[PDB]
Order: sequence, then C-alpha cells, then structure tokens
Amino acid sequence: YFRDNGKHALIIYDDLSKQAVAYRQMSLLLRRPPGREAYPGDVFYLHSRLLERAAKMNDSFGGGSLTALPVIETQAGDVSAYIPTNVISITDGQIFLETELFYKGIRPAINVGLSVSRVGSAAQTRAM
Amino acid sequence: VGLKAPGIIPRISVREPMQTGIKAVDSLVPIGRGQRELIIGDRQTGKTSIAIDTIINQKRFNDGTDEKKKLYCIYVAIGQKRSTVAQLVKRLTDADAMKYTIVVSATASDAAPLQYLAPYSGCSMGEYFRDNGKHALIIYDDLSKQAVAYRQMSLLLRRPPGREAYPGDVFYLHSRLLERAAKMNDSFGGGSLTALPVIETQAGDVSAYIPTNVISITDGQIFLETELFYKGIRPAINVGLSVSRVGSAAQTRAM
Amino acid sequence: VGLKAPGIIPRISVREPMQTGIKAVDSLVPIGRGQRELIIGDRQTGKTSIAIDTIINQKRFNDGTDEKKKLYCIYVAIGQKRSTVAQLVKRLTDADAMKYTIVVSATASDAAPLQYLAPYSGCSMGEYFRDNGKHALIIYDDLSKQAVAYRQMSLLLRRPPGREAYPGDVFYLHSRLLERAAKMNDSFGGGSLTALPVIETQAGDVSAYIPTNVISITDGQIFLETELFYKGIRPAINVGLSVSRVGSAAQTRAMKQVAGTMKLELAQYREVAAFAQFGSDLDAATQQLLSRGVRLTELLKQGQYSPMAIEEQVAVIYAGVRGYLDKLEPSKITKFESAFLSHVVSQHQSLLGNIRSDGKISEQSDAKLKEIVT
Amino acid sequence: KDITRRLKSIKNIQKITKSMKMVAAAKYARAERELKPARVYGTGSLCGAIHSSVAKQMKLANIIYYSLKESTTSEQSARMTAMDNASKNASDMIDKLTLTFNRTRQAVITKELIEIISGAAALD
Amino acid sequence: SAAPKAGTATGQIVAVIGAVVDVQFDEGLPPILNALEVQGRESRLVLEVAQHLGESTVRTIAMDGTEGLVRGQKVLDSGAPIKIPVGPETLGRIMNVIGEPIDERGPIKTKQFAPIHAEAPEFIEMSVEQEILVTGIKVVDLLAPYAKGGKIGLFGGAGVGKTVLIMELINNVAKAHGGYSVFAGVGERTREGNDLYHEMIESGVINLKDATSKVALVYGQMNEPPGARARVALTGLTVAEYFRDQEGQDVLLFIDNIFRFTQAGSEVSALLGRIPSAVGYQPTLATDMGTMQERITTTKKGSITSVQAIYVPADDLTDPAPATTFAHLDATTVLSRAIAELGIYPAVDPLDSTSRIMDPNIVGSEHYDVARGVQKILQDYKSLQDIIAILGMDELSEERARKIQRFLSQPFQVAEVFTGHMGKLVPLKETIKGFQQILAGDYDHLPEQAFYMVGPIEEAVAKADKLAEEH
Amino acid sequence: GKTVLIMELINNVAKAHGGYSVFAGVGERTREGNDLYHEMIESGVINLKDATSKVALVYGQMNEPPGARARVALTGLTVAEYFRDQEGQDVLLFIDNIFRFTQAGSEVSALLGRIPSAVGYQPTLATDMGTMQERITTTKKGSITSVQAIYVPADDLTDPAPATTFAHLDATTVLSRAIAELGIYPAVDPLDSTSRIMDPNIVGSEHYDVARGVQKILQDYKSLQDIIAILGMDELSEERARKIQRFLSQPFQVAEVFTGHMGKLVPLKETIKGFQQILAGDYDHLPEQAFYMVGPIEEAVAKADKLAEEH
Ligand SMILES: Nc1ncnc2c1ncn2[C@@H]1O[C@H](COP(=O)(O)OP(=O)(O)OP(=O)(O)O)[C@@H](O)[C@H]1O
Ligand SMILES: Nc1ncnc2c1ncn2[C@@H]1O[C@H](COP(=O)(O)OP(=O)(O)OP(=O)(O)O)[C@@H](O)[C@H]1O
Ligand SMILES: Nc1ncnc2c1ncn2[C@@H]1O[C@H](COP(=O)(O)OP(=O)(O)O)[C@@H](O)[C@H]1O
Ligand SMILES: Nc1ncnc2c1ncn2[C@@H]1O[C@H](COP(=O)(O)OP(=O)(O)O)[C@@H](O)[C@H]1O
Ligand code: VO4
Ligand code: VO4
Ligand code: VO4
Ligand SMILES: [Mg+2]
Ligand SMILES: [Mg+2]
Ligand SMILES: [Mg+2]
Ligand SMILES: [Mg+2]
Repeated sequence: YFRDNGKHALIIYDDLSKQAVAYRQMSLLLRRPPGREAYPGDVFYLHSRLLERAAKMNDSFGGGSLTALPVIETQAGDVSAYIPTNVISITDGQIFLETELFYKGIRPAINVGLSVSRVGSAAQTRAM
Repeated sequence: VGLKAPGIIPRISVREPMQTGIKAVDSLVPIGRGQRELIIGDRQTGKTSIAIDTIINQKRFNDGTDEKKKLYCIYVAIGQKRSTVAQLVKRLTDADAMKYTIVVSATASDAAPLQYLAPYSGCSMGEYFRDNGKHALIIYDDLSKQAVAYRQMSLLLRRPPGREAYPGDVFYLHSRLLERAAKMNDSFGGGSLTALPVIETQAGDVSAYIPTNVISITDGQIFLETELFYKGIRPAINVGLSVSRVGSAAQTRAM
Repeated sequence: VGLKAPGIIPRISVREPMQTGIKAVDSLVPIGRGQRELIIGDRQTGKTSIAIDTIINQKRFNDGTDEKKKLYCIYVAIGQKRSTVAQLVKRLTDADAMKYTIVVSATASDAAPLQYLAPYSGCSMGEYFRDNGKHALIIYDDLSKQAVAYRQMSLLLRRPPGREAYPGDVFYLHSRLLERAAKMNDSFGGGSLTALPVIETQAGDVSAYIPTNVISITDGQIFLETELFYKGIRPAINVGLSVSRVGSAAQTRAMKQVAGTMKLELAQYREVAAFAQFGSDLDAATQQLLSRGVRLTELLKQGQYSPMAIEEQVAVIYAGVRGYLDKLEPSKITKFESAFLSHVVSQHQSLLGNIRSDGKISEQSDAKLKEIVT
Repeated sequence: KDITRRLKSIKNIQKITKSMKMVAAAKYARAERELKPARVYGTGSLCGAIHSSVAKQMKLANIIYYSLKESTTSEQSARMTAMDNASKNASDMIDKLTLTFNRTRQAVITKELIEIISGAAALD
Repeated sequence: SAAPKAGTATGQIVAVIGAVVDVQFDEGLPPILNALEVQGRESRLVLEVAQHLGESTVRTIAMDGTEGLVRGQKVLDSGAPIKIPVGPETLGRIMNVIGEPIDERGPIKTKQFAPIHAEAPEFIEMSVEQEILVTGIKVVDLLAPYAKGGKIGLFGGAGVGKTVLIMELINNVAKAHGGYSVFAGVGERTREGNDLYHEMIESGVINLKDATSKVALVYGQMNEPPGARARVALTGLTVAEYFRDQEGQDVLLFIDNIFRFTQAGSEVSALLGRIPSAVGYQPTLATDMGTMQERITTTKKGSITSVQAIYVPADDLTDPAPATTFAHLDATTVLSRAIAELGIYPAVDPLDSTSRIMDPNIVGSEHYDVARGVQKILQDYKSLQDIIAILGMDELSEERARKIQRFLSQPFQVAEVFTGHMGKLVPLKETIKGFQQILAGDYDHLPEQAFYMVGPIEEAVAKADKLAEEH
Repeated sequence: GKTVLIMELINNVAKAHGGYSVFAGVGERTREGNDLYHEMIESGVINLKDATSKVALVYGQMNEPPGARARVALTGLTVAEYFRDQEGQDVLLFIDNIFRFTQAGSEVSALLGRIPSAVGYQPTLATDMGTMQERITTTKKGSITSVQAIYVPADDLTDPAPATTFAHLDATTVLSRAIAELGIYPAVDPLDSTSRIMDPNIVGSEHYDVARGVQKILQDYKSLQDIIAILGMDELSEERARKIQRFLSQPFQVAEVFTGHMGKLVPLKETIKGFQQILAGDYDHLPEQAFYMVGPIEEAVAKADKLAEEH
C-alpha cells in the first residue's frame, strides 16, 4: 500500500523457515510430487516470488519503498541448507546471528565472511 | 500371542533379583526379576554366551528347595543358522540345562512371518509362569534380525514404508513385546518374567533406529563392545552407555 | 549390439601386450591385449589424453611389417561437447592417426538413448576384428556420463528406480558391455579387443556406485588423480588403489626385467614417502628406498603428445631401476629422458635393435647403456 | 564428500610425525656411544613439552658440556613424545572419522534414495 | 516327474520388459518356481515362474536374454523347477545355470537331475561335530580358524583380495583334498573362469582324458541377466548337495561371490511389483541370503566344507549386503581397502575377522591367548597410532605390533604374478617360538620394516644380513 | 563471487568489445537487472538516443514461474545466435546463472508426470544442460565467446548441478565459501579451476610451468597447513605460497563498493619478474600479510614503507 503510495514501510517475515516446514504440508496433501526434503520443488518460487516484492520505487513511479527482513532458523550453524540457500540465493544482504557466540557477550554476534550488506556502501550514508 | 501387557495395577516392583552367574554382570549390572534388560552388542561379542550363562545359572536352583527361588527358561532364536541353534540345544543339554528350558527357532529358511511371530510366541511361553506364580527367563536372540525380517512382510502388503523401510510401527513392534515381561504383585500372583532382548550393534552405534526404538523402552541395557573383547576385556561393558535403570533394587544388600 | 560375450572356452590368456607408448603406463601398468583396463580419474586429469596417446602409439605399426603386431582403434565419445570431439578428430588427423581409427559420437544434443546405445555400438565395431583375427582398441569415453544418461531413459518407462535412480541393472549395464572385449584363442581366431572404460572421479572417490559397479568388473584400473597432476606428477597414478590385475603376463620380459620393482616399490613407499618428511633419527640408511622414489618419479612422469616406443621405454627407465643416475639431485632428470633419445637416435641405433632381436635386455647393451649413463 | 577434508589433515600430520617417530630413538643412538664413558664413575668419584620445566624454575668444557650431554637427550625426548604420545592419542580419530564416513556414506545413499522413491512409487 | 494336467500347460507371453516376462496360461497354471520353456526359440530360453498375478497369468524371471521375444510366443510348462543333472557324470565338466554344457565337450550323460530348489536340511539333520581343518595361513588359519563344513566368508571392498585368496585355498586345500570339489562362479569375470579352467587342466584336477576329475564347475556370470546370476549359486550348490547326500562324502564348495545371489533380486525386485528397501534393495534379502545359505551345510549323511565370498558395495560394510551375510560365515576376514595401501596382504583386518571355532579347546589356550593379546595390543595400537602421540610414533610411553602386522602379511602363492614372492605358508609348524616372542618382548627389536614382506621370525636375522646396519 | 565477477568481465571485456553483446539474466535478482540497465546507460553501452547500442538484454527472473526461468536462457541465446549466424559476427553472451535452466525442470518435472532422480531432480538434467549449452558455440559462420554462471546448491559441488555442468565450460573457477572467510577475492580455488586451453603452445611454457608449480607448492601446502605441522606453521622443514595466494587475490573494479580498492588488473604486462620470483625464492621474504590485498611485486616495497618494521 505504501510502496505504491509514496509512503515507505518495514515488513518482517518472522520465520519463513517455519513457513517452509508449513508449505510442504499443504502440497503433499494435494499429491503434488515432493522433491527435496518433501519441499514441493517450487520452494524457490515460494520465497523468490515473495521477497522480490519488496522493492525500491523510482520517483517516476512513486519514490515509495518497502524493506523486508526475512527471518530464518539456523540449524546448528548451517546457513547453506536447502531453503537457506533458497533464500540467501535471493535476498541482497544477510545478517547472520550465531548462537555459538551470544553468551560470550558477543551480541548481536555477527559472523563476517558469511554475512553481507550486498547493496554496497549506498546504504551507509557519508557518515558511516 | 496378541495379548496386551498387564498394567500399572497388576505390576509392583522389581525385587527378588535373578542371578546371571556372571560376576561382571550381576555385581556391576544386576538384573532384577520381571524386567527387561537389553543386551546390545556387535557381531562376535558375547551376547549369546552371556545369556547362555545367565540361563545355565539356574541349575542348582531347578532341583533344590525354595521353589520361588527358581527359574524356567525360554530361548528364542530369530534368524540364526539352525546349526548354531543345534550348537546350543546340545550344549545346554551337556549341562543338563535343557531339562528346564524351552527353546524356539525361526532359523533363516523359515519365511519372514515366522521370524516375526516367533518372539510373540516365546513371550506367551513364559506368560504361563508369570501368570501362575512361577517365574521365567526369556531371551529374544536378535530382535534386530526380526527388524530386518519385519519390514519384509509389511512392504509386500503395500503398507507404506517409513524409516529404512521399517513400517512406522517398528515401535509398536518392539514396545508391545517387551512391555509383556512384567513384575507380578502378590495380589495378582507374585509371578514374573524377565526378558533380555538381543540386539546387533553396527560398528558401535547404539543409537540407530530400532536400537533407539528398543533402548527407548527397555529398563537397563548391557552394551557389549567388539571394540574391547580381545583386549581380554570380556564381557566388555561400556559404562556411561549402559545401565541397570531399575536401580539398586535388583542388587541385594550384598552387592 | 545385443550380443552376449563369448565365454570360458573361446577365450584364452591375455598375452601379446598392447603398447600405450606412455612410459609410466605400460612400464608400471602394462596393458595386455583382449582385456579391460579401467581408467578412472576426476575432471581435468588426463583420461582422454592418455587414451589418445595410447591410440596414437599404433602409428608405426599400422603400415609396417608384422600384421599381427598392429592395432585398429575405436573411439567412443559419450556426452562430450561435439567440439571437444572435433578437437580430437582433427588432432588425431594431424598425426594421421585417424587414418586407422573409427570414432563415434553421442554428443550432448543427442537424446539419452543415443548416449546409451553408443558404447554397445562401438563394441560391435571392434568385434569385427576380435572375430576376424585382427585386433582393436576401443575407448569408452565416459561410461559414467552414460550412467547419468541411462537412468533417464528407464525412469521415463516407469521402471522402478533403485540406487541414485540407477535402474538396478546398472550392473548388467556395464557388465554386459566390458565382458565383450575378450581374448581370442587360436582355436577360435587369435583376434582380440582391448577396452579402457573412462570414468569420472567425484573428488577422489573411486568406490562410488557405478565405479564399484565398474571396477568390480574390469581387470586392471588406472586411477588418475586431479589431486596430484599440477604437482607435475602426471599421469598421477595412485598405487594401492589401481592395478594391472592380469598380472605380469602383459609386461613382456623387458618390463619383467626392469619394471618388476617399479610399481610395488611404491606400493608401501606410499608410507615412507609419507614419513621421510619428518625423519631424522631412524635407520640411518633407510634413505635408499626413499632416494628411489623421488629421482625415479621424475622418470616416471611421461608427458607429451608423443609416445616413446617399447625399446626407448626399455632405455631411460631401466637406467633408474638399475640405480646409476640415482644420487644426483633430481631437477634436470627431465633433460635425460629428453636428450638420452636425441643422443640415442643419433648414435645408439643398435641397442634398441637388441629388443627387436632378443626382445629383452642383453648382457651386452646392459654394459653399453651403463656407459652412456655413467 | 566433506569428512574427506578433515581426514586429509590427519593423514597429512602422519607423514611428518609418524616418520620422525623413528628418529625419536635414532637421536639416542647418536649420543650414548660417547656419552657413557663420561657418565657415572667415568668422571666423578607439536614438540612434547620436556624442554620447559627446567627453564621456568628461575622463580669451559666441564659442567656446560657434561650437563648439555645429558640435557641433549632430555631435549630431543620431546620428539619421542611428539611422535609417540601425540600419535597414540591422535589415530583413534583416523579410525573414528573414517568410521562415520561410511556412516554418512551409507546415510546419504539411504537418504536421497528415499526421495527418489518418495515420488516414484506413488502415482496412479 | 514333470507332467502337466489334462489341460494345456502352454501359456502365451503377454508382457516383456527386460528380465521380466509375464505369461498367461488358460488350462493349467504353473506353480511358482517352475521352469518354463519358451517355444519359437533358436536356443533354450527358460523363464522361472515367480508369481501368480491372477487373471490366470504368471510372472517369470528370464534365465537368459529376452531379445526378440514376442507378445504371443508360446511358453511351455515343464512341470518342475529348473533341474540340472546331478552326479559324478558332471565332474570335470562345466555347466551353466540350467545344466547346459558350456565346456563344449558334448552331452552330460547322467542317471538323473535334481531340482535346484530343494528343502534345506532340518534341525534333526544338523551336526554339532566341529572337527578342525588347517590351511597354513597367518590370520586366516590362526586368528579366525576354519573348520569342516564350516563356512568361510571373505568380505572384500571390490578388489582387495577376495578372489585371489580363494584360488589359494584351492592350492593348499582343493588339490590335496580327498572327496569331491565344486566351484560355482556367480557374477564375477569370465576371464577368471577361463583361466581357472585351464589351470585346473595344467594341474590335472580336471583331466580331459581318464576320469580322474574331482572338481565340478558351474558358471553363470556377468555377461548374463540377473535371473541367471540369481541361480547359478543355487545350481553349483545343488551339485555339492547331491555329492554329500546320495553319495556320502565330505565335499567342498567354492562360490566366487555368493551375494550376487542378491544383486540378482536387486535387479529383479522392483521390476517384479515390489516396494524397495535398504538402499533400494528388496524386502527379501534376509530370507534370500537365508534360504540359500542354509543348504550348504553338514548332516547325518555327509559334510560340505564351503568357502564363499561376499562383496562390499561402495566400500560400506554398512551395506545390508556384507552385513546380513555375516551371521552365516564360520570365520570372518574383512579385507580393508585402507590396508592395501599399507600393502598388508591379505588385507584381513585385526578386528572384524571373527570365528565360532576359536576356543582353547580346538585352537589352543596358548594360541587363542596371544590372539587376544595380538588384537589387544592392536586395539590400543589403533588408537595410539594417531591418538595421544598424533601420527609420529616415538613420543613417550615405551609401553611388537608393527612386527606382528608384518607376520600375518604372508604374501604366499597366488600373489606371485606381482613380485616373485612365493608360497609363504606351512601348517602352524613353526609359529611356536616365533609370534609369541614379539608380544612378550623376546627377540623384538629388528629395525622396523626390516621384517616386512615375510613371516617366520627365522627371517629376521636371515634378512638382517640382506639389509645390515652397523660399524 | 559469481555475479560480481561477470559485471567485471563486462568492464574489461564487454565495453572494449568490437561486435555485439548479450545478457540473459536467468533466475537471479531484479535489483541487479535494473542497476545493470542503468549502468549500461551511464556508460553509453546502452544509449537511448542515437542507435549506438551493442548489448541486448533478455530477462526472466525470480518473481516468475519456472516455465519462464526455463526459457529466458534460451531466448537470450536465440538472440546471440541470430547475430553470429545470419549476421556473421563474434558475439558475447552473459548468462547470470545458466543452471536455473534446471531449477526450472526441478520445478516442473514431477508435476509433469515424471519419476524423480538425483536429489529429486529430473531424469533429463543431462540432456537438458546438454541440448541447451550445445548452441552457445562457434561455427563456420561466426563465433560466440560466452560467459556463464553456475550455482552450487547447499554448497555441494556434489550436486549433479554444478557437477554435470563442468563438462561444458572452457575454463573452471569454483569460488570457495571457506575462501571468503580468508577474504581471498575472487574466491577462485587453487585446485578446481581447470581449462582446455592451458598448454604451453597458447598460454606459455614459462607461464604454464609456474602454474603447475604454483598449484604444486599449493597441494603439499594444503596438506602442510594442517598435516604434519598441525595448524601453527614454523615447525621445521623450511622446504611463497601464502605470498602467491595474495597475488591472485586481485580486488579489482566491481568490488569498490566495499573498501575503495579499485581496478587491480593490467593484461599480463608485469606478471613477469613478479610471480616467478616468489616460487624460486627471489624477492620472497616480506613480513607475510604485509602483501595481502594487492597483487604486483612492485607493491611489496611500495607498502613496506606504508607498514615498516625496524630499528
Ligand atoms: N567368557 C568367554 N571368554 C572368551 N570367549 C568366550 C566366552 N564365552 C563365549 N566365548 C566365545 O565368544 C563368542 C560369544 O559370542 P557369540 O558369537 O556366541 O554371540 P554374539 O557375538 O553375541 O552373536 P553371534 O552368534 O551372531 O556372533 C563365541 O564365539 C564363543 O566361542
Ligand atoms: N602429458 C601431458 N602433460 C601435462 N598436460 C597434458 C598432457 N597431455 C594432455 N595434457 C592437457 O591435459 C588435459 C588432459 O585431460 P582432458 O581434459 O583431455 O581429459 P579428462 O580430464 O580426462 O576429461 P575432460 O576432457 O572431461 O576434462 C587437457 O586439458 C590437455 O591439454
Ligand atoms: N595376496 C596378495 N598379495 C598382494 N597383492 C594382492 C594379493 N591379493 C590381491 N592383491 C591385490 O589386490 C588386487 C585385487 O585383489 P583380488 O584378489 O583380485 O580381489 P577380488 O577379485 O576379490 O576383487 C590385485 O589386483 C592385487 O594388486
Ligand atoms: N571481488 C570481490 N572482492 C571482495 N568481496 C567480494 C568480491 N566479489 C564478491 N564479494 C563478496 O561476496 C558477496 C557475494 O558475491 P556475489 O558476487 O554477489 O555472488 P553471487 O551474486 O554470484 O552470489 C558480496 O556481497 C561481497 O561481500
Ligand atoms: O548468489 V548466487 O544463489 O545466485 O550463487
Ligand atoms: O527413549 V527416553 O524415553 O528413554 O528418551
Ligand atoms: O572385485 V570384487 O567387485 O568382485 O569384490
Ligand atoms: Mg548369537
Ligand atoms: Mg574427456
Ligand atoms: Mg572378484
Ligand atoms: Mg548471483
């Protein structure tokens, strides 16, 4: 509504991962042949289709915006699991949060080398 | 053979232990009567000997005084070569041990259903005692091999497989059974049935599907490690991955 | 193409070896005629070059005297880009090698059945010779890719899959085939067909389903490791995980004289060459069994678009097995193997001639060689 | 593929360590032949961790050679241990990580195999 | 007897899909396991019945190629399973999966033939008598002992020393053997079958002249369909059977890979209308390996001292193939691939090589103790070699093995084609003094690999000279 | 570092290229397609005025169905085709991930009435990747110098996706994830980066030798880094690499948006003298990471000054 009306917005998809756990369910019951870890094959078009909708709007179109941070569940530390690949392979910029650190005091606990801003220095204003 | 295990009220408390005669066993791991003690262990490791000693131990008992201080034996052979079985029947006969024992065989040739229905056939054997005051010791030699042998039967009926073909109710397979060797309260009979399910350890893993399925039930699991044995460390029991569970109730004041 | 392999009685014994021309190959791993030698190896490792040298080696033979001492070639391309194939056809044509070869292609575009039926098409090619006294060399470039390409066809017929989709008869797939390159007894023809099935090594695993399926058949498997190669160690053959199987029957008396120590000197040396890197205080002089891997290794690294005939292969390596070059720090050894020949075909034109006379190492030329080497 | 990687390092550590292991005793041989006459009544009347306990205790060919001669052996003993007490307790891992490959060698083989049939067997 | 009903024992092929031919009879349905004769042929094509699909249609497993078969071809009902001629009149000859002569020497004149599917010997037929039998091999004879009627099992991970060993056991045992012998080659190379043939001629074992032949050769290999590799093992067993029973003698049987009896099902299962299992396999592998191996045994009429071989797919003992098999073999020998690097040959491993005949009563108190002691030192050895010390030995704790490992690496006879090393053997004779020394410490010090590719302690000093170290 | 690299190859190669160019974006972000558009305007490549445009942009991405990602690669190829053939010219083609041509089937296979395979995939992936890639080639009428990109699902080269593909690419570059930690960029690995054009006849005897020698030292290097010495270097056996690893870590142009590092490049020019030194020993000693995020040997001493060590 905002990204199409000049106004901006911040959407948080808390656990797309759990939606992954929750998608296969529905498809298997329609008898749509499973593929990887039951994931209906279009597990991509599942999370491509969505993220691809939070975009930047040009003046000539509105100037509006929508920023999206998809939440994901890391299985012991693996960021490259099917679904994560499926999601990191799309999204531009991924903040990795490691349980491995946290208590160390290292909170947020971000692992550099396995997490990026991607969009580059355009985000960080001259200040940063 | 399709009986449902007794329950909360019929049962009481594992007391009046049963003597294996195996020092390391009893002393360390004491087996109480009316309970299920899992003897897991890889190929060549002693599972059948220990159980065979445990059974040979009732000798002096089956002809002496205290009737209640006795023990009848039911040996179930599942899969095994029918020669290995003749090895035991003859050998147990040497120590006269066969004179108070019942042995049942589902040796390879026998179609899968037999290697399946077999344990549920031995359970019932002993249940005669566990329901008539008398006590008993049943050994299910290789439930593991019965696992190899169950999936067969179900897949052919086209019952969707699940884990490693295992028909899903691979639990109800081995829950249903073990749950039948229980302790009998005076008020119900005082009888008992103790069961030691034999299991095949794959290189050392005790947590494989079926083992979990079985250790997740049984109270007390004696692990036999091929890794040791030759070391002289025989029986070769790994502490930290094997317990008596029932607690010190089994081990008399002596131990 | 659906013929059933001969059998116990038609066959005889792998004798009258076939020359790859690749020193390291033949000497170490000698290929006899009528047999199946598996050349497994990961991406970029030399499988097609070696086979291409092995085939280029029949040159001088296909126009000389002894008809029986010849070899026709059948090169099967399965999967490959049809440009890589044109790379070979043209390249083999450069050495005139194409003039006595037959090449068949099932290059990517071609529907799965073709990439399937292809080998069984080449088998039959050579069977013409193996059934007419004449001999042949067939190369099944990537049976592995044919594995990738077989399951396709079966799954679409709804033939229940088994392992990694592989239609169960993934064995009868590659048993049936290899089993067709056999040795022919005089009483049946004397002909032959030798086959080297190419296989794709996944990071180093030689025991994958299909490889097991193939190594579990073939007699003799030359493993090519990408892990080495660049090291200079090319062909890069791993001993302990690669054999000739057929035994010393392939290697003529010549190699049975020199090579007899080469491959198993390195069978356990894979330990010491895997230790020396940290010795110090051990058996002081155990260093010999070590001095003998390094220096030789640099003689054991054939590499070029050119084959060194049997009597030249009897020239340079022998010199090592009979430790004379020895001691000298390696490095320049490459120039020996290079120059020893330009030096041999310039003055020593008789010593090689004692292998086309006696066909082994002479008491004489032992000395003669021993004089140019020292 | 994967365990191959951490199984490489072990094997890579072997060559250097396991060979030096032999040296561990060799250093001894190249010492006693001359040290002995100078010892007992002949006069009077990684890298383990041996070359350390002596140095932390700070809180002319006579003694300087006699001591070093006996200290020589106390110093190389580190190799002894580095190749025998570092490798006695570092191999198991060869027999362990090799023994789970086949666990997750079999696994994958019996994991993806499920999927292949998970669709194949049920249709019409 | 083989005679059908007063109604057509002929069906017409209704479906062909590789190795599975469905057939449809109208007046006389042929039982499961019956051998069927395909008419319209240019050879002999037998289809073994396997199921009774209903709609009066059976389901067969092809015993040879199904090439050119046509939807309508007549298939004949023999009225009895595949039966091969059994008798002394099969010795010295080579049969195939049906009893057809393949050594080309013409018809196999015999008094009768026996069905390849026979009821396994009952409980009250078995025999507890385990009389020993010596091979004079290191690990193989000493460590994991063998025995009369006992089954041998060689677990190889594809080219690790499974078949070489068998030719060898033929060497010491087969030749010198009194009584008849058999060799069923299931699956494996035709190359070997050939050589094995001619080697058995070179050494008289098979003589084409007199009638002094003791071995019988049944083959069915690689260039054939699975219905064939499925039963060649059976046939070469139906042979050994007839000799033990109806002719009371202690036979020997050599199966070159007996689990090919299962690759078979793994190639026919799913295509039969079954739901897969472990690795894809079959919901029958257990009963399969079972029903079959429970024939190759002794009895109140005769004994069958057999020697099998079992392959390790993808090098995984974790395969329910080598695995399931174990429970049958009266002595184990899992040759390791990580062992062939080490050159240790045979690649028999100091762990997974069991036996149900290794007690002090039959092997020795002295012998079975140092065996426990050899694998003992070996166990903490397997750990130490890496654990604690980290590869490089030396370290500390001087608290033999590397020695003993070279001891049991007897390079013997069948391995001559590699480095001239010959028949390293001899029946126990001088193991005494020798191996015991190593363990207690005695005589143990000779400069490591200085005692590598040989066995007897007597060659420690008879080699020290070869490679000397002093001044 | 798969797509960053491609924009880069556009930088040095595309612009300066004579003849036409194409860019099929299959699967990947729309964000990039946009920027790539406007960047191609900022730099004239695509001019909206005259008719001085050389690239052609075919797209079909992520926010679309698989039938679309299945063929966008085809279309952007059908383009490059027409130019090479009917218009005899040596074209260039840029596919941003060409195996999306297979995610496609992996999303339509089973739902088409097919029995799954490797990972679930398809009993066609071989012929698929095949039939398609066997078009993007040269001929007796023109040439197509192409540049593709192939994704590694679950980081597993063991996927029959990156795998099967290999047999098509005339030069490999398996960028490693365990390499990005090390910062080494591009993440091209000293092992799995082959070529069917690396012989002394075309690359150099000198060049292809030290290449063998660079990966040689590198192989026993991969072992030593852990094996024998156990992580910590020093140990013994002084018997360069860490140097060369920094050499081939050219941070170049398309990576400016991170730390100002710019167009580290230059066509072979001064590789001579430089890299050879490292290996034979010459000039090799400069305090380790002191020569890290740069390439030319000339900047060993032109940085030693930046970070000095003495007294
Ligand atoms: N106390 C003992 N000490 C040393 N060895 C023994 C002892 N008791 C029995 N044995 C021997 O140990 C082995 C005991 O285990 P056994 O092989 O019978 O059973 P298992 O390994 O549990 O199962 P399986 O019969 O399938 O191998 C036998 O081979 C036997 O001869
Ligand atoms: N003796 C040699 N020494 C060094 N390099 C060689 C030698 N012979 C050929 N080469 C080069 O080595 C490579 C040989 O292997 P090639 O790539 O042809 O086959 P392959 O790796 O087995 O299979 P594929 O073609 O799929 O990569 C070629 O890239 C070629 O240019
Ligand atoms: N006794 C032995 N000594 C040395 N090497 C052997 C021995 N037996 C086998 N090998 C090696 O292992 C390879 C495979 O062995 P083989 O016995 O043919 O096994 P199988 O036929 O069962 O696969 C041979 O080619 C040879 O290199
Ligand atoms: N040349 C380079 N130098 C430094 N970092 C790089 C470079 N190329 C890529 N990266 C890092 O890796 C991330 C992923 O790279 P990218 O090229 O966008 O790969 P792809 O688009 O193919 O997934 C970037 O966000 C950046 O942090
Ligand atoms: O970031 V890429 O998922 O497109 O490899
Ligand atoms: O299987 V427990 O119920 O013991 O976790
Ligand atoms: O070589 V064997 O595949 O028959 O184990
Ligand atoms: Mg048992
Ligand atoms: Mg090739
Ligand atoms: Mg074999
Ligand atoms: Mg990208």
